[PDB]
Order: sequence, then C-alpha cells, then structure tokens
Amino acid sequence: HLPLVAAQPGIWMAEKLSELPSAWSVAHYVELTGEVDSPLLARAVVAGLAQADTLRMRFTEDNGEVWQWVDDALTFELPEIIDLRTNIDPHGTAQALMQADLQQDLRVDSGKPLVFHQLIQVADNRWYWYQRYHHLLVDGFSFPAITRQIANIYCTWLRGEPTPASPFTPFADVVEEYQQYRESEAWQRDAAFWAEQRRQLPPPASLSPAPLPGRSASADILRLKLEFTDGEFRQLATQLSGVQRTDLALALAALWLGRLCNRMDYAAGFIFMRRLGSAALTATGPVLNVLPLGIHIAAQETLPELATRLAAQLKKMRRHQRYDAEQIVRDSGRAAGDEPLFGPVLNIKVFDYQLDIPDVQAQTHTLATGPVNDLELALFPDVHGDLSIEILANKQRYDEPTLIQHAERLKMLIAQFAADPALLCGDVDIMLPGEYAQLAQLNATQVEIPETTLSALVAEQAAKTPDAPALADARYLFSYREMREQVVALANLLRERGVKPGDSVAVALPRSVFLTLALHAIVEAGAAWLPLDTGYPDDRLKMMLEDARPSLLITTDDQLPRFSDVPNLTSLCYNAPLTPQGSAPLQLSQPHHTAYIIFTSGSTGRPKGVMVGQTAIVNRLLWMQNHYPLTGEDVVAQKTPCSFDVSVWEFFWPFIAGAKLVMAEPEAHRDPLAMQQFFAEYGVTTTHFVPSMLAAFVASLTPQTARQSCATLKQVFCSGEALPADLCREWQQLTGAPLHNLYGPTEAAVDVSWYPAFGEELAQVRGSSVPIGYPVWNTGLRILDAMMHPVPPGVAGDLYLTGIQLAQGYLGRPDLTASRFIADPFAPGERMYRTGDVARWLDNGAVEYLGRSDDQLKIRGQRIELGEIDRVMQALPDVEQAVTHACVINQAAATGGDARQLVGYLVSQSGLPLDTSALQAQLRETLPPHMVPVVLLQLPQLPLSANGKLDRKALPLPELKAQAPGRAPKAGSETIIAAAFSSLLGCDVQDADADFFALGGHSLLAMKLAAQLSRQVARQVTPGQVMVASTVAKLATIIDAE
Ligand SMILES: *P(=O)(O)OCC(C)(C)[C@@H](O)C(=O)NCCC(=O)NCCS[C@@H](CS(=O)(=O)NC[C@H]1O[C@@H](n2cnc3c(N)ncnc32)[C@H](O)[C@@H]1O)[C@@H](N)CO
Repeated sequence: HLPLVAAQPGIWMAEKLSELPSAWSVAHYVELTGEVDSPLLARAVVAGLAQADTLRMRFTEDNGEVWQWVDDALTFELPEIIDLRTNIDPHGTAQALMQADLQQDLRVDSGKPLVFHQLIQVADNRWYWYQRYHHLLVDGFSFPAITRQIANIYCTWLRGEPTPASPFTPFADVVEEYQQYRESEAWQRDAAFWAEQRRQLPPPASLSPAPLPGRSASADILRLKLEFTDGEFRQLATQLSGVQRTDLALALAALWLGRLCNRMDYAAGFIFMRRLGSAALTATGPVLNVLPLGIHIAAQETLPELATRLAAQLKKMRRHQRYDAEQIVRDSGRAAGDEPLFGPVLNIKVFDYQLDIPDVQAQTHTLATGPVNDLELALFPDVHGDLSIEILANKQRYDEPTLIQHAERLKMLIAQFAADPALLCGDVDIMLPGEYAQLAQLNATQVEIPETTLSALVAEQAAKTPDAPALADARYLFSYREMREQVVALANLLRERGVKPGDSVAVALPRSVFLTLALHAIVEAGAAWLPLDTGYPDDRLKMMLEDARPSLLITTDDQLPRFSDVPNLTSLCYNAPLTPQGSAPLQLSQPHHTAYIIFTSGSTGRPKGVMVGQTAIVNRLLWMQNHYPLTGEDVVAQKTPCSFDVSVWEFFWPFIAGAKLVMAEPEAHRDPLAMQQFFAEYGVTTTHFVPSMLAAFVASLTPQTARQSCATLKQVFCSGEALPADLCREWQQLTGAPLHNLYGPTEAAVDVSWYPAFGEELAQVRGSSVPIGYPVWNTGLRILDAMMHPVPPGVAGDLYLTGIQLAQGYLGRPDLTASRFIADPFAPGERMYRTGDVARWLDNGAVEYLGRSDDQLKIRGQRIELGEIDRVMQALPDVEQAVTHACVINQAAATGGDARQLVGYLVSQSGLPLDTSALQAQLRETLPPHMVPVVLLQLPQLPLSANGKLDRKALPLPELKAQAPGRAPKAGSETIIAAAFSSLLGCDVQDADADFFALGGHSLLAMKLAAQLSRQVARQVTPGQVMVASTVAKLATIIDAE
C-alpha cells in the first residue's frame, strides 16, 4: 500500500549489500528484579505489539520498487517463557540463548518473522526479558516506547482496569508527511543546501589507517562506556558559561578526533532523531537521519570559537534535516558500496530508558544497536556538570585497550582547558606522560665516530689484507693491493685532466670491474661521482651534465658520440687497467666533501640532484658493518644500477670489511634466471632486492632451484617499497637465508631505519607489511602532526628524519632545499628532512610505513613524481591539460609485486583529436623510459569532484580491446607469442601489433614471459628483449633472426 520512507530506504539498500545474518536487527533485554506475573506479562506483550502498527509491516519486491503495507490480519505470538532457573548453573546460559537468537538468518528475505520476544529467568527474584526487532520497523527512540507501553498495559491489568489505549500514531501519516514534503518547495531548498555542503565538505577520515568499508560491517561492536569523575569538565563549563555545555563537549570531541585522524579538516556524522515537530513523534517506525558535518579545526581559534561555529552549522543543518542522507548519496556520483561521506559519527541521544513497575527494579542492557562501519561517539554532559561518553567501534578496525588510552587523552584535553580556558586549539597536546619519554630512548642512537673518509676506510683495510680477493667480474680479479694500485693510478690520471677536490665527475660506464674502480678513484681524488644511466635519452643527460657542471665525464669509446653535443665537457675513456705506481693513499678527500650526487625525479618538470656528504655515507656504512658484519669470507653482489643510491653500499661496504665484490653482467639485475646463475657461479653471500624484484625472483624458484643457487646467501637486504610479510615468509621457506627490511629516501644516506624480516621477528608481524623499524646510528625519526606536535603511538603522522645522515641538499636548488630541509623545532639550530611518508609508531617502538602525503610514487621501487610527467606532457603541442595516473590496467597481470603502469590523460587545447602515438614517441626524447606512460588517452574534459578537484576514481581505464585491429599474427613465432601473451594477460590476442605493456603487462610479467618463450623455443629470449620489442610482431623478428 505504501512506499518505504525516512530511514527505511537507506536501511534497505544497506542490508541488500550486507553479507551477515542479522546486521540490521536491534535487540536488547531488560533485567527485571522481583516477583513478576509472567503469564500476564506474556499476555501484555501481545496486546502491546498490536498497538505498534509498524510491527505488522510486510514488504514485497515490486520489480525493483519496494513497497510496504500493514497486515491487519496478522496475529501475534504469545512469548515463550523459559524455565531456565533451577537448571543449568550459569545464568549465562540465558545470555547464550539470547546471543544464539541473533546468529539466525533474520534478514527480511529469510521469511522469518521480524519481531521476537521471550521471558527468561525463570523466577530467581530476577528476570531477563528479551526483545529484537528488524531495524526497518523501529528507531532507537520507538522500541523503548514500545516496551514502556507493554509495561503500562501490564501494570494497568494488575490494577483491574481495561487495557490502555494505544499511544501510537499510524506510521502512514509519516508517509504522507514526506510524500507531501518530497512534493514541496522545501525539498528543492534542502537539495540545494546539501549540494553546497557536498562541494564544501572535507574528505572522510578515520583513526584506523585502513580504508572505510561501505558494506557488510559487523553489528557486533565494541561498546565502551566511560564516566569522567575528575570534574575538570565542571570547572571548564563554569569558567566559560557562554557555551551551551553540549556545544563544549562537541568541540572537545572534535579536537580529540582530529588529533587521532591526523586531520584538521574532516567529515564526521551527526545523528538527528527527527521526532519533535513531526507526525513521527508518536509513530513507531524508524525516522532517523545521520548527516554529514564538516569539521574544520583552526589552529588560531580558542575553544569557545570552535563550539560557536560548530553550533552555527548544526543549527543550519537542523533546518534541513528532513532531506534523507540517502538522497545526498545518489545526488553525488557515488552509489552502492561506494566510499562513505564521513567516518566517525557523533551523537547526544541517551544510552538507556527507564520503567516504573511498582516494587520492581528494571535495567535495560543493549545487545545490537545496528552496525558501525567505523567509530561512533556519544556525548552526555549532564546539568550537574559531570561528563560521560560511549564509544561504539568496528571490531575489525579497533580494539578496547587502545580506545581506552585515546579516551584518557580526551580527559587530558579537558584537564588542560580546565587549567587554561584561553588556550588555543593549536597549543594542545595529547601525549600521555611517559609516552614522550619512550620515544626519547628510541631516538637515542648517538654513537661517536671519528672523522674519516671512504678513501681512508678503504685504504686502511687494504693495509690489513693485501692478498685477499677484492674485486672480480667475468674477465678480471684484483687483490686489495692490486685494487688500490689501479685506484691510485686512475685517480692520478684524473688529476692530470683537471679533477680537483670539490669537483664532480660524471660516470657513464657499463657494469664491469672498471665501474667500481672509477668510483673509488674519484673519491680518492677528493671529487664526488655522478652516475649516468646511459638508458636515459640524450636530452636528459644533457640536463644533468649542464646542471652539475662536472669537471670530467668517464665513459666508454662508443658512448661519447651521444655527448658530442655538450659544450665544454672533458671526457676520459676507461675500459682497461693502467700501469701500476704503488698503492699509497693520496689523502685528498675530507669529511666535509660531497661524496656523490644522485639525481631523482622532481615535481617541477626537471630532475634534481641530491648531494651526499662524505661523513653521512661513512656513518651509513660503519653502521651496517656493526649491525650486519662482513668477514671477507663474504662475497657481495654488485647488482644494483649505479644510478640508484642502493648501489653505493655495494660499491664501498665490502672494501671496509675485507670482503670480495663481484660484478653481475649487464641487464642481469632484471632477469631472475640470470641472478640464479650469477649467485651460484660466484658464491654470493650478500645482496639486495627491491620487494617487487624479490617477488619476481621468488616466482622464479622452486625448493630445488632455491637450494642450488641461494645456498650461499647469508644476508639479503630489501628496501625501496613496502615489504609484505607473506613475501618474506615465502622467502624464508625457500632459503632460510636471513632477510632484512631497510627504509630511506635518497636525501638521507641510503637507509635510516632497519627491521628484521625473518625468524621470530617476522612471525610476530600481524600486519600486511614489515615495519620499516628503528633508526640507524646518529639518526632520529620524528612523526609529527600537521601542527608539528609529536603524535602518540598508533596515530598516523608525517615522517621527518634527523641526524648526520642528512644530505647536503639539492644541487643548485636552494629553494627546494629550504622547502624540505626545515628547522627541527625539537633541536634548535638543527635541520630535519620532510620525507613525504606517512607513518605510525607500533607498540614495540618500530615504525610502520603507511603511504605518501604527496604525488610521489614508487613504481617497482623506482621513484617518480607524477608532477614531473604532468608538466612535460603539458609542454607538448596542443596539450592544454595533462594528468598522469598510476593504475593496474589488467587484473590478470597482478601476479604479485607492484603491477601499476603509468597512464597519461590529455585534453587538447584546440579540441581536435591528438596523435597520441606520436606524442608518446616525443615523450621518449625527454623522459627516462620507465617514466613514459604506456598509454595516452585523450578526454573531452577532466573529471571533477563536487569541490572542483580532479576525480582520479572517475578516470577511465584503457580498454583491452583495441578499436583499430591490425594484421592477424602470421604462422610461426607470431602465433606462439600471441598465445603466450594471452596466457599471462588473460584475454585472447589475435593482433600482431598488440602491445604487451599497453595490455597491462609490466617488467615483472615480462620476466615470466621470457622464461616461457625460452622454453617454447630452443633459443633464449631475454626479458630485456621484451622491453625493446614491446609488440608481437617486433618480438618475433628478434627471435626469427638468422
Ligand atoms: P620494470 O623495467 O617497470 O621493473 C624492473 C625492475 C624491478 C628490475 C626495476 O623496477 C628496477 O630495477 N628497480 C629497482 C628500484 C630501486 O633499486 N630503486 C632505488 C631504491 S630506493 C632509494 C630511495 S628513493 O628515494 O628512491 N625512494 C625512497 C622512498 O621509497 C619508499 N621506501 C623506501 N624504502 C621503504 C620501505 N622499506 N618501506 C616502505 N617504503 C619505502 C619511501 O616512500 C621513501 O621515501 C633507497 N634509499 C631505498 O633504499
């Protein structure tokens, strides 16, 4: 007969998507104490339930439409009394009988009845009266009213008086109220208001770092209840007495949640009961609206200013409360399980209701309030000045003990405002005593080290072990003495061509023993080396050389025709040993010199060079040799490309300990089969992987091949991406070789924190990723909120780094240096590096990585600034706008590791169609290859959220079906290869010009392809050949070559 109204349409969609038996059935019991006429109260329950028209409501699926009608024909249960008294000993057997009622399938569709009562005690001078309703029939405001009426009927009968009349308005009058309201000018006014609220609304925020669930949250929750006995709230309200008590508790709760969210602007929910003023006041159905409230903490405001602007908005919201929140959702693009508009939910309405049966005490006890997806906070400031609260919390996102600590923080804020009502919102602190002390000991990493040099340490160790093998590759082997002879000769040669202390020397060499010699010789001259990836395009190397102004480029003879264009550069070809002339040190390098300059992607469109002090890298390497000692039975794998800071400890750490360093062949760092042959062939004990590569390498193994190639490993390090716990566990199962997690941006000296990723320590990680852990020597980790206060354990903050390991700064960019190397407010005169990483302290002191606060990404461990690509794309002709976006194009390629690929979105200035294939060709002239987007898509306009910012979630993925098919694949290699693409990409490939990377392949997936093709033909095909020949037709011609 009638449509679902008010809270029902929201409650309906919410259960359709729920995946639990009774997430939407409210239930509770009342604890009656004394003599009770149970058969009469049974009778009273029946008469009471008849007076609530909404309890006989029946529903039907009207081909999508949903309709309700009250069955005046339905007759009610008499409740069953249960004699469980002098039976089983516990009265928790009754609590089991109640808890068991809610494990049934009580959803509408189950066809079970939606209301249930029964009487239990069974007369132990006490009684448990149990009640459950589906939340489509009842608010938290009407079921205590229904109970009171059953108790009124009961009490009346005892007096010998006729059954009381119903106090209940028909719920139908409510339907008319909204059916008349939805067809009214106030609907158009209310829609317009909430649409402005959406444009201005801050994003959701939660104390849990995990993303907010839009569906299927548990109706079993934590239900904390806390009373504040300190009376500092009493002294607070009376010391202001302009705020309206409730307003004060709200503003405190807003400061408290903002501090736990690490947000100064966030969206929370607020509960309007919608009873007064409505025909619903006396109806029994659910009329209840949780509405979005935009919280804006202002650091410069006082606490009553916060209360005032909040109440102003709550007043304004109250005027428009009739607009169902559910309607706001579909007004926004979001629909059906999409991310919520707010996280926490604030509330003032009561926690219990009373019953006055004569000579009988009654106590309600709540069992199911309904699901809470995140966290909900009820505030009760009494007229007598005490304060109490009730926290409801998702059982998957929180636990009781930490919630108690946070609430004690809420007592601390109250105590702090009690002592200073003029206290600003920004000067308040939620650090418990002894928490700040505990973070002190964690940063107490002071280890006194003498002033020294790489060149010093290397020379000192070659004096100890002249004849121990030091440096080898396929073609050469050098003792520590023979090594120092070649270092000192090249360093003398470098001075003959002008390299002086303080200079830069750029290095563009293939991987051999001579790469290492070149670096040791440069530091020996007192210069700093600058590594060039010759895989970068010509135009980009010109930038780095023009910016760093190196005195000298060391290269090979066939590479310098690329550099004939650079003006005023001097080159040296180095690819064979020099006549020795002793091994004495030159003693030219000094602790304040720069040791090296590694460039990194920079937001402005132009890479920036990070300059690292000689002392900062000495600290890093002496610390490693204390924490993971090497002994010269060790063999270290030079596997990492020289343009990534990780290579530095590979180039230098073995030689300060006496161990051997062995060079891998070129391109072997990206071919997991080649690494297996490498490690076994040289008996490697020590090496490094990026987590994405560890994954590809694990995937290349079985236990037997693991025992054959990794048998010699003793120490493996991992860094540059979040290290997932389960990956470490697969590694432990294959090799038993200890594995360690290291963290650090280039702007400190390679790594500032460590953590064990094996053994007992790994067996304790309950999280998805391994902690980044603990500071190295002379290094501190600061985790600070947006106001640069320190954050307590468990709360997300911005990570800052301190100590001697900090970089000298950005090459030639004193503004960017000032931006990121900021003054440490906790150590005046000292700097502190702003990482851009978000992180939190775990309860054992270790730090957990959580994400970035900016547009920097680690695609497969390699650092990219989406801004760099954006600005380069916008410089292309007829490109007005350009947005780079990282995404997983093809879920079948997410075998493991980071599977993201870069996608450019372009809007043309002219509005004409753009030659995206030519534009992407052009980008390969400017950008390093891993920074060219694999797909460029042109859009008529960029998709925008309600606030006007970019809506990446609306950005269309690339189609796996090209609209312009090419030649079908020819018999032979092309047919094979097509098939292999299909095997790994998960779609049929019948196009010879299909692009492995455009179809969602990535370099880790290329490593699996190369192995598979190398089986399906006798000949080898390298993963590097899949990079170059991106397509079927190109990849075929490479293996058909005769
Ligand atoms: P395909 O051709 O697309 O890929 C093929 C392969 C995998 C072979 C290719 O991707 C490859 O050769 N990759 C090697 C990547 C690599 O070695 N990268 C440099 C190491 S990271 C560097 C610091 S950094 O500034 O570049 N970025 C630091 C930054 O990264 C995050 N981070 C580092 N360590 C972390 C841990 N342990 N957990 C969580 N996050 C971590 C942070 O965001 C940090 O600011 C080195 N200092 C790192 O050791």
